[PDB]
Parts: sequence; C-alpha cells; structure tokens
Amino acid sequence: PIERVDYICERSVVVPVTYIRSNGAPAAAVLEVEGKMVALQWHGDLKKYVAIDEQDSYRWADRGGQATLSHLEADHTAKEVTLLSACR
Amino acid sequence: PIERVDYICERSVVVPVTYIRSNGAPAAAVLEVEGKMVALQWHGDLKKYVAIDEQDSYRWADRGGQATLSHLEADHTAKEVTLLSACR
Amino acid sequence: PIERVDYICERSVVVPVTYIRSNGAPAAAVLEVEGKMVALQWHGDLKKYVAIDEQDSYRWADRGGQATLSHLEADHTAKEVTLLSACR
Amino acid sequence: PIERVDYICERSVVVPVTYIRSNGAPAAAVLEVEGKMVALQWHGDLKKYVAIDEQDSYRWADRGGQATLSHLEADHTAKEVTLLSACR
Repeated sequence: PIERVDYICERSVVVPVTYIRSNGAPAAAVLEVEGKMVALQWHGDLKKYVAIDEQDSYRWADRGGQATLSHLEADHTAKEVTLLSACR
Repeated sequence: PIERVDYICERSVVVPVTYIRSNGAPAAAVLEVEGKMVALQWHGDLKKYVAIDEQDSYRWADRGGQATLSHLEADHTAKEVTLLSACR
Repeated sequence: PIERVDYICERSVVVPVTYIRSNGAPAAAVLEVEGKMVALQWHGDLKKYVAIDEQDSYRWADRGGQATLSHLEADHTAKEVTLLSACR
Repeated sequence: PIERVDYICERSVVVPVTYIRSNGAPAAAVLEVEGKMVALQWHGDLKKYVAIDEQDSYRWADRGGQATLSHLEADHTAKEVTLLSACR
C-alpha cells in the first residue's frame, strides 16, 4: 500500500509524506523536509520511522492525527531535537 | 529495501527518487518533480512506475543508467508526454 | 516593491514567483521551477525576464493573466524551449 | 544587482537566497526555507530582512560569512525564534 499524506506543522509548514506499508505493517516513509527528500524505515522497537542515512537521522513519529519530526545528530552527546509537531 | 537515488536530467534538473522494493521486486517509487512529491507504484505489465494519483499520472521508467519521467493527462485523446530523460 | 505571485501551469504545476520592481519598472523576478531557485533580470529589449545564469537561461515572460517559462541552452544551435504556459 | 547565494545551515540544510540590491543598498531577499518561497524586504532600522507577509514573518539577518533565519509569530506574546544559523 502506498499512501500520500500531507501534514501541516507550525508556521504552516507543509510536510508531504508517502507511507509505504508491507503486509499490514508500516515499512517506509518518504518525506520532504528542510528542502531534502528523506527516506525513513519503520523501526518497530522505537515505534518511529528512522532515516536510512545514519548521517542525517531524521525521525518521524506517526501518532494518528499528530506527528513529530525530530533529528539526532550522529554524536554520543547529541540528543533528539524536535524540529516540528505536525497535524494531517 | 529502501534506496535513495538522485537523477540528473536535462537542464541539470535533479530528480530525487526513493525506491522501495518488496521481496526482490520493485514496488514503489517516490520522487520530487515539478515541485510535487509523486508517489508511484510499480506496474509489472507496463514495466514502469505509475503515479497512484490517476489525475496526475506521472510515469517513471527505470532503465538502469537512464530513466524517463513521462506524464499522461487523464483523457482518451491524451498521449504520454516525455517530461525528462534522466541519468543517475 | 516586492510582490509574491503564484502561477498554476499545466499538470497543476505551481510556479511561485517573487517580482521585484524598481521605480515603476520591472527589475527582477525570482522563481522556483524544476527544483531550482532561478533569479532573473528584466530585459526591456526582449520584454522578458532572463536568468542571470547564462548557463541555465530560463526566461519568464509576464503577459498579465498568462505567463511562459522557457529555456535556452547555451548553444548557437539551441532554440528557445517552452517549458510551461502559466496562469496566475 | 541580483545575486544568488546558497547558504548551508545546521543539518546540512541548504537555504538558497536571491539578494536584490538597489543603488548600493540592500532592498530585497528571496529565499526558499521550510518548503516556502519567502520574499523579504530590507529593514535598515532592524538591519535585517523581514518577510513581506506579516502572517509568516521570517527574518533573515545577513552577517557576511554567517546568516540567521528567524521567525516571529504574529502575537504580542511571541518572541523571535531562531530557526537556522547559516554559512555561505
């Protein structure tokens, strides 16, 4: 299943998302944020999508009506930075 | 499998693509073209990805080193319009 | 004067434009097309805006309700390619 | 004068900017951030460019090698939010 969902975040920022499912389960999300196309893979353990690029580790948490785009710099001192809190 | 591929087309136009595979086979492609995020599903019969939106029916043909972005307006008189011929 | 105008072209392609005027006259246009920010300068002789980058010579013709995005490759054999015919 | 400058910010975020000058002085900046084209006018008093849209009041401070994208929500309780700290 392929589903296009547009999210509207603070400052009227639009985050377009493509969700890709496989056999009932979340598998992939692709989104456009900060001028990048960000491919993310579902992480059932973290219950969040995590960018496939370890260098540029966006995370996208789908919580139904709401969603959160965060980012973790690739550093042990780095903490997850919430970048946007979205609504579809 | 999730794979980010960037394509460079005529006029140095960059088409970012996310390919999503399922059990060895192509399944989905997501690309950014003409300022849109375009979700496409693999069509084995047409051996091309076809937008999930019948209204805005981009097609993306992956031919290895080269790729073609086309579009079909949703009309019986409409013919496939080649929009870009890409290289990765 | 600075004016944001959004144009809707074929395939529902949106071309956002910023027009910059100086002392009553057109001076600059900035648009987003083909994933690029394209800065153009008014050419009174050609009555069209011409990209400042001679390498990537978009032209934008403002004809009121309608507008045309064209491109000229930097070659003597090259002819102006109409890329989009827009409406605001 | 029309000048294209690309800025690289945190998370490798690229902010393309067009600066428009008039008779030696800054006048306008157009940038692409958060998926928007943002037209800004120079404010000599604030020594920063301020979006022409009072609703979506990005500010862009050009400090030579470095630059800052901020935003002010249109509310008396709102404080300027630094969104990015850029380098050209």
